Amino acid sequence: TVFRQENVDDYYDTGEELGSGQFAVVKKCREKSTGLQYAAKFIKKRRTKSSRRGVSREDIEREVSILKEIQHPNVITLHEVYENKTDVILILELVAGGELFDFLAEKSLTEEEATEFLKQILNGVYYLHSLQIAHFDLKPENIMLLDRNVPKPRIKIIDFGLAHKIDFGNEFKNIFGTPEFVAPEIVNYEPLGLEADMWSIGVITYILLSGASPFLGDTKQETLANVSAVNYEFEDEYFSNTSALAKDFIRRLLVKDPKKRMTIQDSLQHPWIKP
Ligand SMILES: O=c1c(O)c(-c2ccc(O)cc2O)oc2cc(O)cc(O)c12
Repeated sequence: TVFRQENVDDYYDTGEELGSGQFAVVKKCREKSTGLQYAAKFIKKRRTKSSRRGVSREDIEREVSILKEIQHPNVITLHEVYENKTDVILILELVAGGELFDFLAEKSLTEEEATEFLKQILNGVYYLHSLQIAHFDLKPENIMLLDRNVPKPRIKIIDFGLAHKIDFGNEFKNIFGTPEFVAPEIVNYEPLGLEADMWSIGVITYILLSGASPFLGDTKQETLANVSAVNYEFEDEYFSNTSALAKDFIRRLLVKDPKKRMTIQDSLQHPWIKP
């Protein structure tokens, strides 16, 4: 599939930088014809077949195809796609309140503040999983707030660079995100399904409540070793005044066997979550 090959600067003015990754930069922009504002992601294309600098077109097309499916308040939307010889440029929905990650660093949350975020994340993931879409890169850096200066911030899930459709209950591709948040099946190179995101959600919830990362070791390999061995515990110093029901929620997500792990529908019916 090809995209719009006009010069993006003919239609948009860029401004402040919003995000920056391995082969991509995200820039605030304004569409000339409407005055409406967006976030433009410039993804570097592969220049040769066997290269490792830039993103394969197969991966770019998978990501664009998944993004075009999305219309939900808790998930980022895609407006347009441009390309040239060097880049594919995604015109994405603008979210101006920064990462949940940096929001958390400004402060630990109460359980209520924790669940106001979590409920939105869960609703977003419920939408995604209903479309059989596995995100595979859920973490606080990939959760963006619309406005961080409100009591109950609204969030959107971003970064579908590792996302895959799961038409057969499981996928077996080259998939590997951030060690602190990846499920054991990812660490062990097993077939992956929607269950992996649920594990990530348990890690996120642990972090929201405690301000601590449950599997983090002194190095990437140690973290992965801890993940596979399910080497985590609720430290009394962090959780002594956290409800046992919140611990139950997390404990039912941080399960090694994906088949025994809570599904997104289960997580929504959990007493800690359910009204
Ligand atoms: O950092 C962003 C981002 O990675 C992404 C992003 C979204 C989808 C995707 O598939 C890949 C991305 O990097 O979107 C953003 C949108 C914004 O309004 C602001 C942002 O900082 C980002």
